[PDB]
Amino acid sequence: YSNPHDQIREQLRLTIEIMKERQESELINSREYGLLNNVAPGQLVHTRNGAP
Amino acid sequence: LALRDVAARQLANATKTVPQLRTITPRWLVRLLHWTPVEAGIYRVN
Repeated sequence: YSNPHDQIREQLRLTIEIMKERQESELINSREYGLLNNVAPGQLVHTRNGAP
Repeated sequence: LALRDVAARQLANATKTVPQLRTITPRWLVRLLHWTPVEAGIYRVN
């Protein structure tokens, strides 16, 4: 079933898309690296009334 | 008495055939059919 679309290439393409989404989520949320966990004391600000 | 055949045969290369498969047939039907390629595994006969 690889006409006119390469089946392996589509499976790999989609797989890499999902992995790139997971990579962005890890750059934000990872426990080892990850911006939301590597924030220094004094750089954490709180909203005065909830809304931004 | 001289050199014997069984002893002299230890120096000789035997001619080995490929393994003979007795269930091989000429498979005439495959050779007589016309073969149509189907590029994506689906053949719809309208």
